[PDB]
Amino acid sequence: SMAENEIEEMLEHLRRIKSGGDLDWLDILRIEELEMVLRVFRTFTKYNDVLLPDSLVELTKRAKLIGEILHRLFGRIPHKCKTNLNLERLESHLLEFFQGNNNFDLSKYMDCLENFLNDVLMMFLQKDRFFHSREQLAKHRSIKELKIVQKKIRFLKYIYATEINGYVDYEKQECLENRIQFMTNTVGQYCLAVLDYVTEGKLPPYLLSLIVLVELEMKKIFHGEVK
Repeated sequence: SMAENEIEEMLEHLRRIKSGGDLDWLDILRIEELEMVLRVFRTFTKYNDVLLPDSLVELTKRAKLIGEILHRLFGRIPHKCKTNLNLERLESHLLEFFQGNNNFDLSKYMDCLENFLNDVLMMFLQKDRFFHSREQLAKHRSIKELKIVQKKIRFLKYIYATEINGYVDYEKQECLENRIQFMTNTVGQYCLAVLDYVTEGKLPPYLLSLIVLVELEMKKIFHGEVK
């Protein structure tokens, strides 16, 4: 819960800087982009304990990615206020946090999926001021799929609510847990790619298939009751 404190206090500082003080519209637009970045990374730090890759050599390049992202991001803040704020301290804290690596918290995984879908949607439906060739409807198919995936997650969180909250009474369903963990990791790296993309990224996910497979496994395992 360390990086969450620093993120929330940087958000409060940015709120104070916005609430009162002469700053050009453009400067507070950069500030808004920065606090969006910070909310994304806040979700990441909140649910990083469940983002478990299999080979930490993948963690090597994930840390590389997060590092160069965080460094490219701390570039367009006004030199006016970037001196006044401890951004480099926050960056160091976050880099240190993101190299930290039989009960399954299946409420945390659904919450991570919900939060990450909300974040990907929020970052998509922000930047589409930068409009491009009218084949951009591809994006709108993507959005559509996401809006279904998102909704489907809510569906899965309603029907199996008592089974989710209280999954510790049930035993290991390696199929279900492996599918959920794979989708969680996929959504994490997807949110990271979207954050890089919406922010002049140096460098398709097939999430509906995964959420459908999770839904079917859940129906199989949770409707095999006496109810």
